Amino acid sequence: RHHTDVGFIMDRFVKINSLSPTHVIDLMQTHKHGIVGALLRAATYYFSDLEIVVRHDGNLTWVPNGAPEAALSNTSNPTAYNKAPFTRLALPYTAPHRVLATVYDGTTQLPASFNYGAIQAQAIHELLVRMKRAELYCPRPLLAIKVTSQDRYKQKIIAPA
Amino acid sequence: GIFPVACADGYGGLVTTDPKTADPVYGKVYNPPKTNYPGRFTNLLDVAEACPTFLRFDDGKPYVVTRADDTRLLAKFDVSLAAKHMSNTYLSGIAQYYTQYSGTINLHFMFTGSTDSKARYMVAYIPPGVETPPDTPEEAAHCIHAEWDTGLNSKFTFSIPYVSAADYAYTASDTAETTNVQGWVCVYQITHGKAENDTLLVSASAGKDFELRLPIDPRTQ
Amino acid sequence: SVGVTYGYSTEEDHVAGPNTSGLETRVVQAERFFKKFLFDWTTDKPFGYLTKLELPTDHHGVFGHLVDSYAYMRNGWDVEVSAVGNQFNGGCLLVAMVPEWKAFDTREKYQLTLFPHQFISPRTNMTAHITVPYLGVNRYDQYKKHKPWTLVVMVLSPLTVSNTAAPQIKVYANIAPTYVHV
Repeated sequence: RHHTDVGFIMDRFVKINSLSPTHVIDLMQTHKHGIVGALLRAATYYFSDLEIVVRHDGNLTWVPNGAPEAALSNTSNPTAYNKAPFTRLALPYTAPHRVLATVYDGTTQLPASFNYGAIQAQAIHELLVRMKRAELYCPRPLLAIKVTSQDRYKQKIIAPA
Repeated sequence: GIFPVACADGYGGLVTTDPKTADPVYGKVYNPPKTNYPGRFTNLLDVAEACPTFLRFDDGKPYVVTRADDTRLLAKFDVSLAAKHMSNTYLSGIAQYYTQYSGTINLHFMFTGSTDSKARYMVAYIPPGVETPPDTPEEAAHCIHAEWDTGLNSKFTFSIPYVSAADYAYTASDTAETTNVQGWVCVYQITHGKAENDTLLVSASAGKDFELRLPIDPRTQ
Repeated sequence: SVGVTYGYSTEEDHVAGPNTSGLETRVVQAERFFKKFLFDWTTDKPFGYLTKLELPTDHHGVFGHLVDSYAYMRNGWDVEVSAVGNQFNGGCLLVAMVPEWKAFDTREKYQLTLFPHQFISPRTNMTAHITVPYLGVNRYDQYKKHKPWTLVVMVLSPLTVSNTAAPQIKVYANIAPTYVHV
């Protein structure tokens, strides 16, 4: 047995659709079938460090959670300047709460706490995210692809010529 | 007093599998130790042991019709890794994100009629390619067969050895050949005692040997 | 019986702690049982018939008083489910302690048993017995704005009856907050 230790499966990237001059940083903007979210959703309580990679233009800027967004551009809180072509960082963790989660049944919009944060620049094109040392707690259900036709399944397979 | 520079001729790609690390900025913050918080798991395997599953049939109902009649054959269902018999299934659900695998699928059985009633049942393996489904539990016994009655017990578990061509196999299937991959392994029975109605349940689970190699996204993300 | 089945561990608990615990000590007399209605269950219901019960309701107990006292607390949870019948039936119902409940969907029906759980059948069992240890995103909780725990039972095997049984059957349970620190 030398897999299913998430510590190996959850150290890659995945895409994020949405972007903006000011954009939010959270897992729940994942995709709900991309393999990352496959396991990443599959549990209740998870925790990790953070790593990110950004392709952009201008001056990328970031801040921990719990701040006034109106107080970002000024005074140049921690940040570094611009350089092409690639850029790679890793953010530490700013818990308001001792563990992350997925959904919180209270009298179905997501809570406001779990917030890896937000970035801001003048031109933001490509985003990349990466988990670290994560751990999982209280696993949850899981599905496979749906079955329609008769026998077992059929799928094309690549072969040489 | 320069040290001799060795400029990299053509390496250093921003490629996925790299294990390189980074540098914090607003770093150096402690955290409370998160020992002692229950619900900790590290491997889909172990947690893929303690739980059974629930199969499916065209009745859309998991449980199996179980008639107290003079019929001799119960019913026939395939067992595979990508099959309608085993879709809504935790083993496979984990599996479909894998191409390599080696491990015995496991089973269970739960009974319905009152304890008083006597009964007999006979599990029966079949290889993939016998070209003929057996039509009697004795001549069916040739592949692999066993017993467990109403007597003294109600639960039971049984398995099928991880036969293949070589020590691995494809998870998904093909559109270039025809022959089934495993067979039609199902169970036989002897004279029913008495019942106005019965029911059988069956499951699956990973035991000692379930193994995988990986990964690729199959889906249309 | 089949015995006791714990949740993820079985051990004597921590009982005394800091300023919050020293302020929210293990009061004992806020503990007591009571029963609650579950559902009717006759030969009518087909498979997949789901039913839920959020926790916890109100109660005219001192426990009920403090759970209204509108402040930080913590708790434990022992549940013991049972029902009465007779030996001329058949089938199985499914029971499960529920972490982080959400509205389910059809296909996932076949999945109900990741959680701690037990079977239900007239032959094998006549009394469930399960317990869940505390947890929560905070160190403690305040109910009115959340519920981290409910308890579920649902149809698993079709029920059968002959001319020698009670064509109506009821089912009860046992709610028991335990190990409480207010």
